[PDB]
Amino acid sequence: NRMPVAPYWTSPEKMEKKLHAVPAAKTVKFKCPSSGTPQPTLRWLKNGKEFKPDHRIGGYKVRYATWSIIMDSVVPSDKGNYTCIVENEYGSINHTYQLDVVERSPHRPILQAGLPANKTVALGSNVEFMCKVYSDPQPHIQWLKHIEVNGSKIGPDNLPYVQILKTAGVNTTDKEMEVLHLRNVSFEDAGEYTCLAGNSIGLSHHSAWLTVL
Amino acid sequence: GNYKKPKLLYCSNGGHFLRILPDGTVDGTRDRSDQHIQLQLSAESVGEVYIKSTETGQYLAMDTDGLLYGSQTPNEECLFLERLEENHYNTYISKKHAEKNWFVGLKKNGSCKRGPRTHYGQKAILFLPLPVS
Repeated sequence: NRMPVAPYWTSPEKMEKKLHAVPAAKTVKFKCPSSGTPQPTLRWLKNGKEFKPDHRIGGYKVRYATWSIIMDSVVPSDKGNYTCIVENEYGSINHTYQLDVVERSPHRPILQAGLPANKTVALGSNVEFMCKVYSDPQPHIQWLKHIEVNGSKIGPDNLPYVQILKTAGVNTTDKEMEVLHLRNVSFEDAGEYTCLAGNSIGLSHHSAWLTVL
Repeated sequence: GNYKKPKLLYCSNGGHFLRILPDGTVDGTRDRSDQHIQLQLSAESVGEVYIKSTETGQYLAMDTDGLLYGSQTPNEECLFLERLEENHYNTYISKKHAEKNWFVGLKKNGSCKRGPRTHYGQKAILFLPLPVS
């Protein structure tokens, strides 16, 4: 009845944020405000194929009044490209959003199993110690030596006596701290060597023993 | 993924990647192919980090005005307290200006949001650590 008009974007600006990276469990909303005569329809694709609400647990909400799609409680399987298609007898336009669902590790550093491995070596030989760490918030690594001041190895607070041997700081490198290297190992260099990895959430530690002979 | 590997700091606002420009300017961008958004983070202490470009090797810093620039040599204005908030985003507050509670932030357009005008309730301070690819 009215002069035909191919679909167009009613609010381009509100569309520039192409990449949507959000932490898991959050709620994502993609909007493609458009118009045209006859009045255009709207449908969504996900990684190429049609996107029906049966494709994700709990489906999703579409509010055509706002040309939007809404997904509550994002999960890893929601990762992908989301494309809206606006179509009427006289045309088609589309926009594609990239949804990335990030999982966080709000935990203390996880230390690799095994490392640092215990040891008993021969004098004068140069011995290493590898400590490998997984941590979301940037971790900080420090190597310690289980001191034996007086006769006790356990201090007055039930915490084992130690001495800081190597600390991470600007320089070194994430990979230089990953290892504690000894020189002409002696006798007194006998004991337990501990790697301490700590982040803004907590601290984790692994030990290894080294006897001299 | 691996704290030693580079990452991109994605702002929740305009959905920008934090970018340090050779001229020492730091803004935002969606150009996930840029070479000045790749950041390497290092901790001086538990929870205290440095952020720097793996291209210009500049360190992200914030002056007494609240401006984020690319410093060639680290220093106090180069330290930030990294925090994983409860909403699961990362905030970065100036170590030097911790009290003034200045956060690292980007406006919606993708430009530095001078620490002073930054607030904890805000959305420009919220960053998501992303992989390069």
